[PDB]
Amino acid sequence: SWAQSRDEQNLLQQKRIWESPLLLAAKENNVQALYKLLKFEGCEVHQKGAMGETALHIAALYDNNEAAQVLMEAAPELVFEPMTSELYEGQTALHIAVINQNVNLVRALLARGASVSARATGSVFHYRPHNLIYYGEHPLSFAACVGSEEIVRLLIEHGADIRAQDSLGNTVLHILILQPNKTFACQMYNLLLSYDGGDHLKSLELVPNNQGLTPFKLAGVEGNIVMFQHLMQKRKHIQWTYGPLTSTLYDLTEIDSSGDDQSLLELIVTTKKREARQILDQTPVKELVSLKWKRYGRPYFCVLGAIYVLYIICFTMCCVYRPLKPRITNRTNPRDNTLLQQKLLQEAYVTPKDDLRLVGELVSIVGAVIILLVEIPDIFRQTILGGPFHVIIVTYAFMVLVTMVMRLTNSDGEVVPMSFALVLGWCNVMYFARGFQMLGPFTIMIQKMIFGDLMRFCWQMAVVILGFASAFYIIFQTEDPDELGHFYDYPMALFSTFELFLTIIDGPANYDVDLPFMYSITYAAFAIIATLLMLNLLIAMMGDTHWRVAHERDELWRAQVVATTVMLERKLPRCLWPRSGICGREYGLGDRWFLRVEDRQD
Ligand SMILES: C[C@@H]1NC(=O)N[C@@H]1CCCCCC(=O)O
Ligand SMILES: [Ca+2]
Repeated sequence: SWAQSRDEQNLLQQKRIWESPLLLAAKENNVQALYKLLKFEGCEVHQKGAMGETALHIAALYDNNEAAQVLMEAAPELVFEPMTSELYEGQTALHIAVINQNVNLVRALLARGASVSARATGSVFHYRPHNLIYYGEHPLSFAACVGSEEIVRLLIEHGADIRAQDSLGNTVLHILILQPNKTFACQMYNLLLSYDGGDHLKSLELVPNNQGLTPFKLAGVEGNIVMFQHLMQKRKHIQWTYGPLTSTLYDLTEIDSSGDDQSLLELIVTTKKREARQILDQTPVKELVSLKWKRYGRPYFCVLGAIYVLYIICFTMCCVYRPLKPRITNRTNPRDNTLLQQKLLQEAYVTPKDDLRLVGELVSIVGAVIILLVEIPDIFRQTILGGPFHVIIVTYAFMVLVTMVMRLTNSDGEVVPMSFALVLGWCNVMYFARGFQMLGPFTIMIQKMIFGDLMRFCWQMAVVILGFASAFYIIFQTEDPDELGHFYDYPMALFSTFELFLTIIDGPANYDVDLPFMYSITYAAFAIIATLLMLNLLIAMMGDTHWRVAHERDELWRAQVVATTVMLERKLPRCLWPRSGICGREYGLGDRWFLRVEDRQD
């Protein structure tokens, strides 16, 4: 493995230090022994250790300034020498002195003129999980991360370019946000901005990542609240202060739209980082997504919801009435348990009532491709948060097409693909349960919250039985209802599935008869979903009062509503859903869009 190798190497290095008396005296800070080695013997002062390190690199590790100065006085060319090893390719004796915050050694190394642009591309320095710290590749970046402002100043005085990026395209400002001590990195963040070019052109806070992220945008994705709040200070202007009230104005530039992915909100909803979800609760953002949902967001979800309900309830209205004929085959006693009256008329134009189902069948097709026309071109440019609605809706429209392909071929098994589209269409409309109110001046958790989680179940339950009672009816609409007639007509198919949803009915079972291939599959999935919804509901009934974890269930649901709010903003045209905030083009303050927020203090 790779972990053992460096563990072998770190142990291998200490051996060469123990062997090489120069490296040993450099580690032990033996000034008397060093003068014996370099002056009375002429030992290899260019002695490369096991990590390709010089005696000065060792003296820089263990803060031995006396021994380190002996190596520099007797050999001043060791300063420029970097370590040649693969794990440490690039690190010089300056990076070590900056890491250990040895101000006098750094002052002495800059005195002899050490390169402040020495990039350290060693394998141990890469931004990888096995590496504990990630400080970058330049000695200035090492100084900012250790919090030594005195070293930072000394490096800038020697021309340390603050605009320098590492291999991952991160400037020194990006690296500070990734450090744990965000409380202390805020102070170090301002110190580097003071050395900026002072021009509107080429601002260091505007320099993007290799993945196209500025220090602002990265702080939101990384979930660094203190850096995000700090960065917000220079992104807002206070209009006025009227007693307690303070009407501030937020820039709202790198936090909205006008980009394929140039948008912080799209990054928060798609990240695998759980910490980043706390960003959209901040005081320039929690007002934004709330206004996007309160108007234009909440109504269009119900409009598209009612359309999708009428779409699915029509597809079922055409599924309940399908071609019916007796089995017209003497094969009713061969396999006597057989009891099918299979029916595929496959060409009937009997149109007193079939023209009504003919136009309905075309609605089921033109919408399924429309579902594909709004989902298939979206997969090319996938995270559920967010709901698996998108995954379930595309397979539904895939099933309607298969049922269409199962038609025009008269395949005996057109019940199998038509059944999967029934539950996939309905179970997708329980995804429409999220809505109503997400406002929260007071994040309210009481009896209202238990009642809130119970009504989603009633919505989830009523939807599930509609998708499965219609399914169970189709399966047994063909068979003979004299034996196992739990679903002989639609009102009894619902009442049976309703009863079976609560496990009161024994469940349709008959063993002297052979039942269709679909009943065992559908009822097995029915028992799992029906118990999970009852099991999931039992947690919400208790997970609301035992602790403030109701706020944890609440805040994740808001992120689901916010993730849906960003979903309704991509495919919808521009004539609807106007842009958030107010533009800055006459009145003159643009060319950005600003959000007006006023708060009160007590
Ligand atoms: C101690 C080792 N000896 C040495 O001369 N350089 C190494 C420094 C170790 C730093 C490893 C930083 C990391 O985990 O990436
Ligand atoms: Ca029973």
